[PDB]
Formats: sequence, structure tokens, C-alpha cells
Amino acid sequence: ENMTPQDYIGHHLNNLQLDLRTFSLVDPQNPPATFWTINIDSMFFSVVLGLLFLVLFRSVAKKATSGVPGKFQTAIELVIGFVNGSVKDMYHGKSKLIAPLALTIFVWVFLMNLMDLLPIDLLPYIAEHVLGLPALRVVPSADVNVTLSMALGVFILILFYSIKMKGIGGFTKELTLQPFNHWAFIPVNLILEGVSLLSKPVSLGLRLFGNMYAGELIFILIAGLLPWWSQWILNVPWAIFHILIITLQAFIFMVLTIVYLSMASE
Amino acid sequence: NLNMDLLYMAAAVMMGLAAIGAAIGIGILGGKFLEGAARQPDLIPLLRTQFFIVMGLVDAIPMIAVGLGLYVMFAVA
Amino acid sequence: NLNMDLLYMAAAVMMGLAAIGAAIGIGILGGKFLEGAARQPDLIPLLRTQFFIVMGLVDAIPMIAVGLGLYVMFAVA
Amino acid sequence: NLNMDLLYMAAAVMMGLAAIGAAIGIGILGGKFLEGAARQPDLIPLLRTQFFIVMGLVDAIPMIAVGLGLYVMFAVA
Amino acid sequence: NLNMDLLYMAAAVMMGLAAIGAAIGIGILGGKFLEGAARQPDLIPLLRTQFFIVMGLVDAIPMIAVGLGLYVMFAVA
Amino acid sequence: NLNMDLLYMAAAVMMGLAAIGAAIGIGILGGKFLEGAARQPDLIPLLRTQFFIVMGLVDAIPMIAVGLGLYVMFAVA
Amino acid sequence: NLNMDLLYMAAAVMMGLAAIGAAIGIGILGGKFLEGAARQPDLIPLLRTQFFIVMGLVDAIPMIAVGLGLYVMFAVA
Amino acid sequence: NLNMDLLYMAAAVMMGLAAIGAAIGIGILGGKFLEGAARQPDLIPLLRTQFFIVMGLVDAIPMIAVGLGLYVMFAVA
Amino acid sequence: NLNMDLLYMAAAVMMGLAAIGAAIGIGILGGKFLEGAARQPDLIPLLRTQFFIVMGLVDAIPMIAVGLGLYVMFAVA
Amino acid sequence: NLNMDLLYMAAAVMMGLAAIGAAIGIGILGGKFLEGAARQPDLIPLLRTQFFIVMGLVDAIPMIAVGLGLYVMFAVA
Amino acid sequence: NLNMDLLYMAAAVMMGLAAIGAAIGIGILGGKFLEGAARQPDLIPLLRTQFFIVMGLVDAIPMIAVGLGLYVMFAV
Amino acid sequence: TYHLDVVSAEQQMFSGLVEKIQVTGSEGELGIYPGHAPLLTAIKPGMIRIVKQHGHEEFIYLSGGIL
Amino acid sequence: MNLNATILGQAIAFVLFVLFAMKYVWPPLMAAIEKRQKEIADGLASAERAHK
Amino acid sequence: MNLNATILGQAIAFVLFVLFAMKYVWPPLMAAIEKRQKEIADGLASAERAHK
Repeated sequence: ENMTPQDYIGHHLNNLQLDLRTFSLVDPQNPPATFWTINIDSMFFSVVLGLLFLVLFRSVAKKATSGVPGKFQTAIELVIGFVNGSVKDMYHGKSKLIAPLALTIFVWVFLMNLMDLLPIDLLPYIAEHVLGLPALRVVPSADVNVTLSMALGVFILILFYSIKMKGIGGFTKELTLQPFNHWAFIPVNLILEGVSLLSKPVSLGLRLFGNMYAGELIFILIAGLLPWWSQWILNVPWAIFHILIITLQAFIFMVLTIVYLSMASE
Repeated sequence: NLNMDLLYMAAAVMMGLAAIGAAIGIGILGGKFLEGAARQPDLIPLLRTQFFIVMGLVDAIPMIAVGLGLYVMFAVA
Repeated sequence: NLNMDLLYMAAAVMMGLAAIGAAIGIGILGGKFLEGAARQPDLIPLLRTQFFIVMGLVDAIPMIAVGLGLYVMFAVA
Repeated sequence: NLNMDLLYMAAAVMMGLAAIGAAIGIGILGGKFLEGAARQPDLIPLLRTQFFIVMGLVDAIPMIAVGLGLYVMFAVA
Repeated sequence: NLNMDLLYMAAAVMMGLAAIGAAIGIGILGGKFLEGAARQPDLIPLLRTQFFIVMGLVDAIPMIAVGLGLYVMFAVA
Repeated sequence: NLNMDLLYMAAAVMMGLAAIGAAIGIGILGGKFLEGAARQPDLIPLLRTQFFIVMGLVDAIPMIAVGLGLYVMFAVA
Repeated sequence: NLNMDLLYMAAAVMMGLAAIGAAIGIGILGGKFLEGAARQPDLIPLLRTQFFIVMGLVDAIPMIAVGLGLYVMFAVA
Repeated sequence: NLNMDLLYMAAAVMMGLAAIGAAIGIGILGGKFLEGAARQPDLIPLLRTQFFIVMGLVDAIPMIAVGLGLYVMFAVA
Repeated sequence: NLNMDLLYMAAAVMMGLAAIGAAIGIGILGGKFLEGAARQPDLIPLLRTQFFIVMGLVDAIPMIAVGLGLYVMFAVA
Repeated sequence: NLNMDLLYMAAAVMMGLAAIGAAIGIGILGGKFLEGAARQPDLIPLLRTQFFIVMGLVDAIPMIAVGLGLYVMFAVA
Repeated sequence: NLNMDLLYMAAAVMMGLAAIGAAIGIGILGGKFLEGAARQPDLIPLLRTQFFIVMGLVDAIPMIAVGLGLYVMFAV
Repeated sequence: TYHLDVVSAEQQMFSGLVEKIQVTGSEGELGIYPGHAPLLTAIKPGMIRIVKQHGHEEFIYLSGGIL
Repeated sequence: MNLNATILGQAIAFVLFVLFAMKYVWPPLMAAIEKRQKEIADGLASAERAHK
Repeated sequence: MNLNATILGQAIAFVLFVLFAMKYVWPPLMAAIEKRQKEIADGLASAERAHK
């Protein structure tokens, strides 16, 4: 294999895209010019994760005893409460809709992050050495594409609840007379409150994206740059460390979602 | 020549400053959290809930710049 | 070209700075909130309400600097 | 050419430093405000009145610099 | 001639440093002012008098810097 | 070409800033932790465990910038 | 000619640092002064006295700097 | 030539910022350790233990930095 | 020739940093001095005595540097 | 010659920054050692022996940088 | 030539940073000294003894820097 | 030297002139010399060290109190 | 790497899963828990009714 | 680089990382879940004896 790690490390950042116009596979050496080139790997893995989540929960929801729970039902109702209390202590409107959304967020993002624990080459190695495919990366949240999607969804949900609960008139009043309380400065408030508005999804996405992108990149670098035999003493620590990140980056997404919506309505 | 290295320096600036701000703000907040914990060793979970509540807003803006730094380092360079 | 490549340092600085100023300013404010919470743990969600209120004023300059920090890189460059 | 680029850098620096200044100043001020409130919640609104009163003086010199940063880019260009 | 842009940059950084200094100084002062309020609220007028007295001393040099920077940006430049 | 040394310099910048941030934030947090230990010498296990829970967060962005520094040093150059 | 540019830059940085120093220096002192006042009315005139006594020292080197800045920008230049 | 000169500037910024960070962080932690020691002249060795624990964390990034500085100044040199 | 430019610049820097040092050092010291006084004015003159006996030292390197700076700005021109 | 003049600047920063490090990093540390001393004069000997212990760690890395600062400044010239 | 003023800049750098370090480090320390004194106004001598015992330390690296600054500034 | 009173609600346990005392105060062991600035604090149970003028040491056991 | 069309597809999969959880997972399990909470808490009703 | 040897280096770490997960991350999960089954069993048994 004619690979300097000095560029194998680069190939690993490449995306197996489509073009809607061509409906074929965008080769790594030349990228096509269009908005219309799906990251096939992300949509394929993302949903392969989220459907696993939904299935593993529905299979229990179809049976859940009001008696002594199974050792496996136990964990699921455990985390059901772990989410439920976090909803209850912070959101104080009526809307049923918050809690399921937050549960999906927490578990799905947890899995997406969890993607990267596995050795970096293992699935690409399968996708090339056996299954004859050109290229493959297997962490959805190592892409802005998934994260800005989710974040903009939460932005639309802000636009949903902020009107639904305080009407367009109050919505605009906040957006025109906070923070200064004086009509004498409204146009400044109009700028401030709007870019504040968009900070929430922007930061929401980019937080997760950056943390997971870097957690991946360190794995890539460790794989390539080192003599393979010295790599354990520096791949063990980062793996250990990434547990906390994969967990908290999802938990914090959930928490801030709840807080932003609850601040919207209230 | 100018096409390349100046962007790497720009990303270095971006992400160095991001590191300073994130580490220091998070440190201050966590210090107050642990102090309060040592004063009320019962309330660990309530306190650390509120800790995670606000702590996201600390990283909110620095990770803007870290993301845009990865843009410039790989969306351009 | 230089007349375009040099702007990535402009945006790099402009928001790289506003990040740490914001993150630390937020961190401090979040700090005092926690110490209050630890000393009036029954009063938290009152303090948490004022926290968010004042916390908005912190971001005023940092965000518009992120605005201009964004406009430069994509519009000017 | 770059004659009209150093000006973009001069705008960036001025607005970034203004960001740091206003962010930290208001962070400190709001921290002391929150703790004062926590110790005397009966006084929250009076405290908030004095808080805005003082914040006014904080933001003035940072604000003048942001306006000049605007002017440099859009007025003098 | 290369003349004007260097003066623009110089004034930019000058009044940016002015912004930082004045903002943070007044932030510190206002924070101690506020906690002094929450300790003895009925003294608020006297504390306000003394706070304004001292604030007049702090903004002195910063506003001199403002003068020079705005001058060089509008009386030289 | 001289393109190399600017990259090495950018990586120096980035690692220096990252180390500043990491050391200072962790120092603040650890100092508060040691105070708590002095008070509650019997709780040092619970506190020592709680401490890491956030110590992992303070050194997030430092651990981003360290990796990018190494990438620019060895991979790019 | 090119001498003008750097003369203005030198005076600029000089006085920016002067502003930082003097503003922070008096801010800290004034904060402690107002804390004292809130503790202890009926001392206030003596506090103001000794405050001004030390105040006069903080401005010393800053006043040197703000003198020499004008010397550069208008005596020399 | 300068491929063989600016690398010393790179090593310089690396090790200088690493020094500042390590010194400040360990100073803060040691300050709180000495204060705890004064308050608890019996726990001196136990606090010393926890201190040597977290001190190792505070210096982790700085030592990466100085190792890289050595590499640069003697490998690429 | 060009020698004048860097020498005026060096003077500006070498006296600006000394200004910041002396300003903030004396401010920090004076904060404690005023606080000690306000706690018990009976001791004001004893504290003032020991205060000057300290303040002499904070001013050492600042004024040394101001000496070298004035020398430069005038003697070396 | 074009070569060695530049290296004095690199030395200036390593040996300059190291000063700010070992200076403040120790100033903070000693300050607590005094506080501890004022409370418990009868332990003033015991605390000192702890002060010298940790004080070695704080100025370890600065001693690295001044060490190299000589190797660059004088040896490699 | 281009050497001289550059080396005076290099000296000014070290002098400014030494001044920053010395002023801030000694302020941060003398403040605690004065508060200790105001705590126990009868042990001022013992505390002043220790205050110098450590002031001598904080000024080590800063004085090294000022020395090398003078050296460069005049020995070359 | 200064004047020290150790009194209980029931009875008085010490008086006279002293050079120093060392007292395990709530927020950390403490030691008082003459002139000490005004202070107030609880204290924990356990001994207290008195050295009477002319340096004659003696101990006392306290079950608590306020200094 | 860069802005794609993939964002819209992820938004569609996202809302699909949010509904598929909302209806057929969440109430189904919270009903279970709180029904168990009813039958557990109401056991006290004996010591509060027959006892009386 | 021997790419196969680097996939060796992956395996050492990843078998090493699993050996940390089994001894430090899994037992906190199987202990807390057992604590949960404990609480539910107890809160049912006692309440229904109160039903008796």
C-alpha cells in the first residue's frame, strides 16, 4: 500500500457523497460542484442508529409491566426517569411535546457520538478490502450536516412555541423592547435579539460537531503518525477520555434544548 | 504561497483564543460549584444539575470560533 | 491572493477575541449564581430567572462582533 | 489594494477588544448583583434598577468603539 | 502614499485598549458598589455620590485616550 | 519553500495558548477542591470524584487545539 | 514620510497601555473604598482622604505616559 | 536562510507561554494548599497528597508544550 | 534614517508596560491598605507607614525601566 | 549580519515571559503563606518548609526557559 | 544598520515584561502582608522579616531579566 | 500582654494576664497575640493553650464556646 | 467538510423518529411507571382508612 | 507504514480499552440497575403487605 500516513490521514476526512443530478458516487480526488450531493454514509449510519434506538424502546413499550421490571426493562425505565425529572424540574408549561423530543435527542445523540469508540480503520477496511467500495467514515456527528439539521429543527420549534404561548405581539415586543426597555433604541434591540436568537442553534450544532470532529481526528492522527506498536499508550487514554465527552455532549444538547424551549414559552 | 500558510496561522489564532476562554470560564464556574458542594455536601445533584444548566452557555460562543477554525483549516485548507 | 487571504486573519482575531471575553464574563456571572444557589437552595429558580435576564446583556457586544466576524469571512471574503 | 485591507484589520481589533471589555465588565457587575439579590431577595427590583443604572456607564466607551468599527468598514470603507 | 492606513490602525488599537480599561474598571467598581448597597441599602444615595466621585477619576485617562484616537481618526485622518 | 516555518510557528502559537488555558483553569478548580478537602477531610473521596466530572470539561478545547497543533506540525509539515 | 506612521503608532500603544493601567489601578482601589464605606459610614471623610493619598501614586507612571504620548504626537509630531 | 532562524521564535513562544501557564496554575493551587495547611496543621501530609495528585494534572499540557519546544529547537532546529 | 522609528516605538512599549505594572501593583496594595484602615481607623498611620515601606519596592523595576526608556527616547534619539 | 540579530528577540520573549511566570506564580503563593503566618505565628517555621517545597515546582518550568534562554542568547548567539 | 534599533526593541521587551512581573507579583504579596499586619498589628516585625524572605525570591528572575536587558542595551 | 477571661454560664475558669493563646477556632486553628484586631468566632471542643506572663504554660479543656 | 443537501434528509429522518417515539414509546412507558406509582402509593390508603 | 501493523496497534488498544470498560464502567451500571430492581421489589412488597 503506497500510503504515507501524511495523506492517508487526509483520505479519512473524505465523504462518500452523491449527486442528485448524476445519482452516482463522488470520487475523493475530484469533488463535484453542487448543493445536491448527499453524504450517503451519514444518512445510512444515522438512521441505522436511530432505528435501533426506537426499536429497542418500542419492544419494551409493547410489554412494560407495572410489576417488577426485567433487568433490561430496568435500565430503560431508569433512563426514562433520568430524562423525565430533567424535563419536570425545568419546563413548567403544559405541552406534552417536550419530553419525547428530549428523549430522542439524548439517546440518539449518545449513540451518534458512541459511533467513534471503535477502531478507526475497521469499517473502512471492510468497505474497501472486501465490499469493494471506495471510501467510508462511520461517525454522523463528525459532520456539520447532521448537527445543523437538528439545531435548525430546534430553531423552528422555538418559532413554534414562542408564538404559540405569547403570540406574535409579545414575541415582537421582546424582540423590540428587550433588553433596554426603551422604545428609544428599538432598532438596536432588533439586531441584538435576532443574532442572539440564531446563536442558539449555531452553537448547539457546532458544539457537538467540533467536539466529535476533534475526538475523531485525534484517533486518526494516533493511528497514522506513530509506530503502530507505541500507539496503545496514547490510544488508551483518549478512548478513556472520550466516554465523558460522548456522554456530556449529548446530555448538554438535551438540557439546553429543554432550557431554550422552556425559556421561549415562559 | 499566500494561498495556504496564512490561513493556518488564522486558524491557530482562532483556536488558541478559544482554548483560553473555554478553559478559564469553565474553571471559574467549576470552582464555585465545588466550593458550594463542600459547603452543602447533600446537594451535590441539585448543584451539578444547575452547573450543567449554565455551563453550556459558557462554551456557546467559543465553539463558534472553534468550528469556524475547523472550517478554515479544512473547508479551505 | 493577499488582498483576500489576509482577511481570514481579520475574522480570526475579531471573533477569537469576542469568544474569550464572552466565555469568561459568562463564567464569572455563572459563578456567583452558583454560590447564591448553594446558600439559598430553596430560592434557586428565582435566581436562575434573574441569571438568564442579566445573562442576555453580557452577549450584546460579543454577538455583534460574531456577526461582523461572520460577515467579513463570507461576504468580504 | 491592501490599503483597503489594513482598515479591515483595524476594525476587527477595535471591535474585538470592545467585546472583551464589555463582556468582562458586565460579567463582574452582574455577579455582584446576583449575590446581593440572593442575600436580600426583598430588594430584587431596587437592586436591578441600580444594576441598569451602573451598566449604562459600563457600556459607553465599549459602545463608542463598536460604532467606529462600523464606520471604518461602511463609512470610510 | 501609504500614509493614512497606519494611522487608522494606531487609533483603532488605542481606543480598543481604552475600551477594555474603562469597561473593566467600572465593572469592578460597580460590583463593589452593588454589594455595599445590598448591605446598607438606605445609604444608596451616599454610595452613589462617592461612586460617581471615584468613577470620575477612573474615566479620566480613558477619555483622554478617546480624545486622541478620535482626533487622529477625524482631525488627522 | 518558507511555507513550512509559518506552519511550525502557528502550531507553537496554538499550543502555547492551549497550555495557558489548561493550566490556569485546572489550577483554579483544583485550588477550590483543596479548600473543600481542608474543610471536609472525610469527604475527599466524593469531592475527588466530583472534581474529575468537570476537570474533563475544562480540558476539552485544550485537547482540541493540541491535536490541531500536532496535525499542523507533523501532518501538514 | 514613513516616520509619521510609526510615531503615531508608538504614541498610540503607549497611551492605550496607560489607559489600561490607570483604569484598572483606580478601579480596584475604589472597589475596596466603597466596600469600606458600606461597612463604615462616619469614617467616609477619612476614607476619602487616605484613598486620595494613595490614588495620587497610582496615576504617577500613567501620568508620565500620558505626558510623553502628547510629547510624541504633538511636540515631535 | 530564515528556515533556520524563525524556528527559535516558535520555540520561544512555545516555552514562554508554557512557563507562564505552569507557574500561574501551580501557584494558585499551592496557595490554596498552604492556606489549608495553616488551618489544619495535622492534615498537612494528606493535603500534600491531594496536591501532588492534581498538580500532576495542572502540568500535563505545559509538559507537552515544552517537549514539543525541545523537539522543534533540536530536531528541525 | 529609519533608526528613529523603532526607538520611539521601543520607548512607548518599555514605558507602557512599566506603567501597567506600577498602576496595578499599587492598586492591589492600596486595596488591602484601605480595607485594613476601614476595619479599624485607629491604626491608619501605622498601616500607612508600612504601606510606603512596601510601595517603595513595587516601584523599583517600573522606575528603572522608565529611566532606561527616557534615556532611549532622548539620548539615543 | 542577517542571522543572529533576530535571535535576541526570541531570547527576549523566553527570558521575558519566564519572568512574568515565576514572578506572579510565586507572588500569589507567598501571599497565602503570609496569611497563614498572620493567623498562626507559632507555625511560621513549619509553613515555610512547605513553602519552599512547592515553590520549587512553581518555578521549575521558568527555570527551564531561562536555562534555554541562555543557551540561545549566549551560546548559539 | 538594522541591527541596533532591533536589539533595543529586544531589550525593551524584556524590560517591560520584567516590570510587569515584578510589579504585579510584589503587589499581590504586599497586599496580603498589609492585611496580615492589620490583623496582628504587634507582630509587624516578624511578618516583615518573612515578607522580605520571599520578596527576595519573586525578584530573582525579574532581576536576571533586567540585568540581561542592560547587558544587551549597552554591551551591544 | 493582655487580659483573658474563660467563663462558663455556671462558673469562671480563668482570668489574669497572658502572653498568647492557641485556640481551635471553627474555621481553622488560630492563635492570638496582644493587640490582635477585633475578632469573633465559634470554637471546637478540645484543649486550649495558655501561657501566662512569665511564660508559665497551662492547658484547659473546653467543650465548645465562642471566642 | 462543507454545507450539503444532507441537512434536509437528516431533518426528515429526525422528525420521523420524533413522532415514532412521541406516540408509541413515551406515554406507553410513563403510563406504566405512574400506574405502578398509583398501586404503590395507594397501599398507604389502608393505614389511612381502615386504621381510622 | 505497514497498514496491517497499524490495524494491529488498533487492536491492542481496543482490547486494552475493553479491559478497562469491563472493570471500571460496566459494574457501576449492573450495580445501579440492581439497586433499582431492589427498590421496586421493596416498594411493592411492603405496600401490598400494608394491603393485607
